[PDB]
Amino acid sequence: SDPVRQYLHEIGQVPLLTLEEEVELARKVEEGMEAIKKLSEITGLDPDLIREVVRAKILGSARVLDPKTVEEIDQKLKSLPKEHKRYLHIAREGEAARQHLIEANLRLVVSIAKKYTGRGLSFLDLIQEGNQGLIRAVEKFEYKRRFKFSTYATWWIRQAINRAIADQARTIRIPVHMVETINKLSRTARQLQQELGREPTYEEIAEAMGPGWDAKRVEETLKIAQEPVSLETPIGDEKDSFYGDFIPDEHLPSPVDAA
Amino acid sequence: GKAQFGGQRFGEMEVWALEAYGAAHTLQEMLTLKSDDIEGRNAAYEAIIKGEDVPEPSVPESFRVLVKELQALALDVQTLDEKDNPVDIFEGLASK
Amino acid sequence: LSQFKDETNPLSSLRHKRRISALGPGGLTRERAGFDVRDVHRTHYGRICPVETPEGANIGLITSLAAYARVDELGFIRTPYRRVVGGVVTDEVVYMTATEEDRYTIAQANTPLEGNRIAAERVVARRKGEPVIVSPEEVEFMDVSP
Amino acid sequence: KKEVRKVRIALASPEKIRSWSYGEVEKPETINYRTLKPERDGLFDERIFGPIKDYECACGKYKRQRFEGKVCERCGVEVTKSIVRRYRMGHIELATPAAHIWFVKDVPSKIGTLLDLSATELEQVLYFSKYIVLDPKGAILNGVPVEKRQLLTDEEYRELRYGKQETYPLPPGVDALVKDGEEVVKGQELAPGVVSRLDGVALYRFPRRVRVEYVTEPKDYRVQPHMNVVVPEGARVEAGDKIVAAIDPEEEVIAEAEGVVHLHEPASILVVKARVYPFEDDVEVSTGDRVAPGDVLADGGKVKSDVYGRVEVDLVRNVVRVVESYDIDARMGAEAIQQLLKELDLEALEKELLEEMKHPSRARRAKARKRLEVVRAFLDSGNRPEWMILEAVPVLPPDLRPMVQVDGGRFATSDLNDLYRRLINRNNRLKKLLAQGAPEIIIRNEKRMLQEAVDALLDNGRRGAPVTNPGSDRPLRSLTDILSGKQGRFRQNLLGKRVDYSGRSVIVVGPQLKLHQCGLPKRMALELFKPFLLKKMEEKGIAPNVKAARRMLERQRDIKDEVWDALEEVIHGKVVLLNRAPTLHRLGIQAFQPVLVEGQSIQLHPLVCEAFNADFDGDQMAVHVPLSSFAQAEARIQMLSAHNLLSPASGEPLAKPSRDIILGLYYITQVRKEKKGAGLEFATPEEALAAHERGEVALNAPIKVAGRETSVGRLKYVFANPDEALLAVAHGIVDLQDVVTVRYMGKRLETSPGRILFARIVAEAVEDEKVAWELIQLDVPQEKNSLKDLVYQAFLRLGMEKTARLLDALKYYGFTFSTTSGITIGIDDAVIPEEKKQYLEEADRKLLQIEQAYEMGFLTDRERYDQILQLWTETTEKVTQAVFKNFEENYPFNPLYVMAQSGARGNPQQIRQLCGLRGLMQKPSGETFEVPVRSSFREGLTVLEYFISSHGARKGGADTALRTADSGYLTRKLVDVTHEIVVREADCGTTNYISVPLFQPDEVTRSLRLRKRADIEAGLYGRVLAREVEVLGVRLEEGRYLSMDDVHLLIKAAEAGEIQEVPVRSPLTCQTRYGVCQKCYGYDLSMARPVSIGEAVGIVAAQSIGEPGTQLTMRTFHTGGTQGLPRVIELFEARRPKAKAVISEIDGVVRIEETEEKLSVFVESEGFSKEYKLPKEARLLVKDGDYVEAGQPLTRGAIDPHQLLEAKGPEAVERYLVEEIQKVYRAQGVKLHDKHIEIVVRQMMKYVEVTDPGDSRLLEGQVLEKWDVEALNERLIAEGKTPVAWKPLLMGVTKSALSTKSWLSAASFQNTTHVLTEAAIAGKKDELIGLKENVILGRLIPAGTGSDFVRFTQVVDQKTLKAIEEARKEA
DNA sequence: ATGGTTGGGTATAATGGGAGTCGTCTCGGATGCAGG
DNA sequence: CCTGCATCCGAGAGCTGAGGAACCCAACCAT
Ligand SMILES: Nc1nc2c(ncn2[C@@H]2O[C@H](COP(=O)(O)OP(=O)(O)OP(=O)(O)O)[C@@H](O)[C@H]2O)c(=O)[nH]1
Ligand SMILES: Nc1ccn([C@@H]2O[C@H](COP(=O)(O)CP(=O)(O)OP(=O)(O)O)[C@@H](O)[C@H]2O)c(=O)n1
Ligand SMILES: [Mg+2]
Ligand SMILES: [Mg+2]
Ligand SMILES: [Mg+2]
Ligand SMILES: [Mg+2]
Ligand SMILES: [Zn+2]
Ligand SMILES: [Zn+2]
Repeated sequence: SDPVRQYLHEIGQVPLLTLEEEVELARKVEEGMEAIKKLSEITGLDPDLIREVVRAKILGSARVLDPKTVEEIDQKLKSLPKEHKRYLHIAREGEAARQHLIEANLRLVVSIAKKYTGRGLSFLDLIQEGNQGLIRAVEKFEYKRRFKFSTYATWWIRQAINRAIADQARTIRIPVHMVETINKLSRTARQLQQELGREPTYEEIAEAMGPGWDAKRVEETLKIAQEPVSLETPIGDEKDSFYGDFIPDEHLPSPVDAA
Repeated sequence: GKAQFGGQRFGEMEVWALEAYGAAHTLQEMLTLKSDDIEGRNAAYEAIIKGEDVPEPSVPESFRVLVKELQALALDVQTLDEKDNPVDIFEGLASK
Repeated sequence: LSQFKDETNPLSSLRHKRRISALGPGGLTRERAGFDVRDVHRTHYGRICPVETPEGANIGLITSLAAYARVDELGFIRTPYRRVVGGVVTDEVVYMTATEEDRYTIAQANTPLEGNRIAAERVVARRKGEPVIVSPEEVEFMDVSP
Repeated sequence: KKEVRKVRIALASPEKIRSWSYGEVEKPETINYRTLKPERDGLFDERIFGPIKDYECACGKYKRQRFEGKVCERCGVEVTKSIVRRYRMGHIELATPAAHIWFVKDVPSKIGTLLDLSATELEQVLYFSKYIVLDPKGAILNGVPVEKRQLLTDEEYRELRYGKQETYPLPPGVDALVKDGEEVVKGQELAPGVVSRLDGVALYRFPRRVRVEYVTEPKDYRVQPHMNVVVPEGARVEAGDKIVAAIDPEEEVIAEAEGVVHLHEPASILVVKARVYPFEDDVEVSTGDRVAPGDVLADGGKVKSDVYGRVEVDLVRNVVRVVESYDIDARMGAEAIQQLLKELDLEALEKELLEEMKHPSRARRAKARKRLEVVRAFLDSGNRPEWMILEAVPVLPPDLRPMVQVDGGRFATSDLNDLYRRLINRNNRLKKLLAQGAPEIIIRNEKRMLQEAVDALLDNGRRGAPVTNPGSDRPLRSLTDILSGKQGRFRQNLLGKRVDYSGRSVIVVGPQLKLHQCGLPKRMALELFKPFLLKKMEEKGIAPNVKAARRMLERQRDIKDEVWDALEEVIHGKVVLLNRAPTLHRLGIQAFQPVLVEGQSIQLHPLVCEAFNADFDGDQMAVHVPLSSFAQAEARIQMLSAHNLLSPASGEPLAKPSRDIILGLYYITQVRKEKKGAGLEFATPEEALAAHERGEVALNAPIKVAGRETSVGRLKYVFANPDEALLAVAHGIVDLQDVVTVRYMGKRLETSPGRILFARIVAEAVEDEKVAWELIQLDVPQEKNSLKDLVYQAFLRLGMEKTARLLDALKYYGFTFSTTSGITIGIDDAVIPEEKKQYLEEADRKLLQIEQAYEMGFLTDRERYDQILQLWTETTEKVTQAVFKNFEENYPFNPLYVMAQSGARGNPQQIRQLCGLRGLMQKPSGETFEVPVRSSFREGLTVLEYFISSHGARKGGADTALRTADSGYLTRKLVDVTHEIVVREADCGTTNYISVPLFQPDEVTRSLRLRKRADIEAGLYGRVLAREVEVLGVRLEEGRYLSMDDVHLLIKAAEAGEIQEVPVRSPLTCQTRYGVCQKCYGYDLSMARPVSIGEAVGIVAAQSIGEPGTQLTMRTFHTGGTQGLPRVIELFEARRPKAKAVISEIDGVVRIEETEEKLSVFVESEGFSKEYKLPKEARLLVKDGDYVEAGQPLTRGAIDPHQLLEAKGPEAVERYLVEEIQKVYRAQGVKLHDKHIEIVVRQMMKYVEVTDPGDSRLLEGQVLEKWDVEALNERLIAEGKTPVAWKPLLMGVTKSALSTKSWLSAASFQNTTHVLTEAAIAGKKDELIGLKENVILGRLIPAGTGSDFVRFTQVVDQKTLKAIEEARKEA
């Protein structure tokens, strides 16, 4: 078992990149995107559809839009006289380069994500969201600026991880902005406690937050931030009493009321 | 519990004692009209305060909970009659 | 191990403060505990009461500290003994662990005395928990009290 | 509404799962954090599961009824009952298929057995660690072609699917030794420190420098990593063309004139294994295209491929390269497993396995049989194997996983909501990654996580670490944990419940009550009978309506005094049920008529305390109210305490005098003995009277007058009738204990007035003087056993009503006489005999001698220890004898002696500990201290002796604590194995029977000895005679129920040598299906009459066996100077003993051959001879030149039941099991009939194994019920086919219970996952035959008043029947 | 028409984890390895 | 080729009562 070591092994089974290979792959991806848009202009079809069919042909039969239409469009692309099959070639090469770049940079995602444990998401969920951010960064990277890929990719990986944490960490979903409000309130209260030598009051937290903040608003914000408890929480030393055994039902009418 | 105005537990061994006595109707009353036959317990209370005798019991709610939870494990549990045709215990409230 | 204090009367709280538990975080499991952990070991003499324990499924897993016993800095229970020198009982009191106690012959606290001298030919004693009969010359320590 | 007759369980197809659901759950949102309302398409959506409010949509456009079946257009919520939120399911559509863990992790795996894959291989494929091959497409691995169902590692699949290539770095300042595009053979060095490993072409990767001539002289250009080289190696360039392209135009390299291009100092070299094809114009195939040999690549077909591979087109070198790789289709995970399962043809596999069954090897035969079991289950049920893989996951209705708001404004929720949220999150992320064309590693990881999420939802913690909520260690409760266990749905909510109309309170003794009465507190009864009370107050004028009466009763100070009289009116004639936990047997619940009392305690009759096992140091009881007329009738006729006077386990009285009642009756019926006279001789009675007047002779001294024994009291006081004697007692003339002469029933009895008073008490209680005179034993003191015999005889001769009246009279008079008798306990009552001192001094001498014999060498350590132990044991026995002799001779009326002799309280061991000495004590290891405790409890122990006894006290306490759980577990197993056995008919018509033996072989193997009276009574009383018997000039006909007098007659005839065994009907030979018949069961032991048809005898048997074990079988153990419960458990589970004896396999004669190194026993018969080699230290029960039958033991120890079944037969093993189980209960003084053990054993011997299928569709080695194989054989014989050959089996109670046909009972018993998986695979149907299934469904059990034999009875009066008859005659 | 909520982007470079568990006793089957 | 025998894994272990860790900007649907 232990899927973390399994994934780490699969990750380390791919060699890292040097500057030459990384810049070569990024350039190949950029030229592939340019070739894709040129091909779309030549054939008159949508860039998205042509990108999808080219990616399907690159990934092959292993990855399961249907074979009929993709084969039709792939043959229509083979109908180009010359100087356009070249664009098709650069498109395919750029897609292969995109795949290779993502695979090679998968380790930075793990290195970043190992610092966000213990915040309501498991390690592998954090890794997968970081992978999504990495794919975004590969999509948006620009090698002309002579910047190392990790420099640009770290921002997108962090954005993906934080958005995932704010979106999927609570049983009751809270909007992103108000999650940031809760986190800011917690940080403010913690620093106030550190300075005061005791737990602050709602008035002091309101004053420290700034304008537009009073004790009632702080109370409401702390009220909504409560997480639900488990109906299966054990009660007592023995494993025979749970929490939900003490909670009556108020919806269904009682026999007295029905009579 | 007394703090929750609760009832006493009629556990497995009490059911065994009732079975050993051959008290079939008493045991069925404990299982349905007094625990979780909702329609049954409502009708029993109404009949007792009206002066009549308690009516016949129905399926306990706990069996319906069991059926629904077995369905959640992707198991098809069906109640059939003497001709192996399905009988609906949910009163048509769970069929599209 | 942090328990709602029992305070029905003063003795209830005093009893609660002297409780010793084999259970808890990092301890034995009641359903898994066998017979060896619940026994009255011979080294419990003077350190853990052989009588006071729960009657149900916790019998032997919760016990009480004996009246004269003291827990040291290393966490081992010690009990006191009077030093007997040449058949004469002194007032020097030594607190021993079970390991040190296993080394000596210890006489009973009801041994007859004339002044502070063992006035009996035959003395009931313990040697590594074994009841033995010895002469007063072989006695090295003596119980303080029942 | 049709009635439910069967329950079927089966597998659910994805179509079935999707037809169940009311919509797809697509979002992990539960409720809106602000409005607390369900979110759209989440786990609580009203559009899927139903409205929160009754007949009201979410938005509120519709808020009334008769909108049923109307879905609001604005909100999409159907207008109907809100209760549908606990019935309607949802579903989740998985992006990729996932496997149901129940069919993977349930050993042996169903999927693995169907596909012939091991557990390890299934784990590797399912969790994405290995590929499995489907359509190999002619690929080659290590020179061997790949085949279907082959497992490939990552490297193996990578080389087969993409090719081979290695890139080698080149250090700066070191140049390669080969050109670009040149082939390399393994070992060809490309650098002074670099040697290639794989054959194929070598290509440059980022050459650092470029050399270009100029038409010639050379020149160099350094190339930095941020720029690329466009020109290929070894090609001409023109003036104005760019060579090394760069980001910046001013950094580009453009040759000034013509020249060639060469590349030097490569950054790395990439060696591949591929084919090379140069071209000059447009190509056909692009990069990423896989081709076969002889395909068109470029030049309009001029170049063609020679190998399979993947195409890469290099435009710099204008060449197409075919990397050698294949198009093998190997998959991972549940998609691959489902693909394999969909292709499986079950009939061809069945034929192949049927052919495999004929292999000579038995291991291969077992493997084929196990596979055919699953294959045939799938073929018969109609399920498809691919349905074991989940495509749509069902979602439980929200009201069964509630999100409730606690009274404090917080929320509480189930773990299923978190599990569903994790599953939905991972599914959505997988869909997003798939639509985004992610690499294969990320998709593999996400699919693995999805499989784990489904596993956690279905069965958490079964594989890997269980899922826990963040910040907490507690595992989440999954659906499996909900279903199974002691806290699961089955055992906690279906087989037992909490009930209405119940209460509980402390119990108090009720000496003034009758046997059918209990004292019930007034407040308890007001709450318990509240609706009846409301109706009664309505009938009167206390309240105008029911609501007013309820409001009145709500407030304590608002209650009037007429409501109490109304309450007395309400409960008139009704009964309540009293129950004390634990309910070990059925007499733990009893029906009593309530008497309303002031106070808060329930008053309990003294005579039911033994049936309840209740005393009065804080015990509590529960009160239940049966509601309907049927329930009240059942409680009053079947459960009333005054109707249950005999024990169902043994047939002995269970309501009987005890404690103070016994004490008082014994005190008044014991006569005085005096020694002042002491056997003097007198000639005439006047002289005896004169000597008594002088004071020389006491009144009760045994003197001799005129040559005959008598006393002064017998001559002095002659009374004309009992009234005169009791008048003399009331005047102080004589005591109740003085022996006088009374004329009674026309006979001059020499007896005491107390015995005459006791006779009058009985005669007046039963209202018949002659029968009462016949019942009692006049000339003995009344103690426990004589009083029990009196109660049993009164029952037999008069009935339960008169027996209950007699019981109440005996209770009253016993209490009255023990109050005034003067019984008390002082310290001087523990009399110390003088002999004890002597016995100690003698011991002190003998001990010395032992030490001497040890000092001089004649004794070793072990022998000296044994001698000391034996000496102290004998001294303890002597002191016990001396104590009891001293009591008998000197103090016949002593309180301890009276208590122990009458049976009221105590046994000799405790009295010895009080008076004589405590004795030897055992160390915690189980060995005995050398020095005993020589003091008693009266003298007082010393500190050391007390500490020595503490070890035994603690050991006894811990033994009780363990034995309780073990015995409860045994009782539950027995109930599960016997619960369906009911008395279903009058007679099965069988002619088989069993023979109860009246003699047993001796211990020392001397000869046959008559059995104990109790054993024969337990084996014979109440049984039906199988054949006619003729003993002592009395003919007992066939079909006669054996009463206790008949049993005594049979014992008397056995003692005269006329009979050796009795043939009786038994449950072991009954042919009734699903139960027994009336004749084969015999008496209802609690009624001393034939059993009624419809009685649940299996439950009674289980309770009768289990109740004694709970405490009796090895109560407070007293630490004073293989076996027990484990032996019974071993016998019932049919386990092979550790000290298993050796039993002769066949008949023969015995020849013992012992050598200096080995010992052996030979059994030699006229046909064959066998040899048994056993360890030399073993003990033999056989002598040389002896005759031994088949199965006869040759060694001391426990006999393996399976070996006995193989050797001797099924009747032999049944007899052995019954006898060996009864031995343990007899050792503890427990009386229990053989019927119950025979019921359980008949269940244990229920199955057969097929050895030869004959002309049937059975398989060899298949285990099935004996009834089924018998019916199949009967059909085959009728139709003219070869019979099925079978052999009997023996399995334990656990395995026999788990092998039952009903899946509901087995699932509710134990091992729920296995039972449910097997039943679902087979499509099993439950016929609801036993009691557990009907209890689970809340149905009327088929026993007692629910039996088909009695439940259709009608009742009608004469006038109505006449009217109906006339109506029939008219038409 | 106003807050409430949702989506996109930030550019030096960063590239394989962490808490943990060792005081249960049995039994029955499944399974791989030793021998002939 | 057969067989038995260590080895390992999983499911059991009485009832009742009481007990509680970034921020910013810009647009878009809801009401
Ligand atoms: N069913 C059942 N009855 C019990 C149990 N323990 C005690 N009893 C009954 O309750 C009576 C009084 O119990 P005691 O041991 O005196 O006291 P308690 O009420 O259990 O409470 P404490 O000793 O204060 O812990 C006993 O004599 C038994 O009849 C138990 O675990 N189960
Ligand atoms: N865990 C438990 C503890 C107790 N019980 C039940 O309560 C009773 C208490 O006996 P007890 O211990 O009060 C008898 P004791 O005073 O020693 O007996 P004596 O006067 O006859 O000599 C037991 O017999 C069981 O029925 C239980 O079911 N589970
Ligand atoms: Mg107690
Ligand atoms: Mg008692
Ligand atoms: Mg009691
Ligand atoms: Mg006279
Ligand atoms: Zn609506
Ligand atoms: Zn029969």
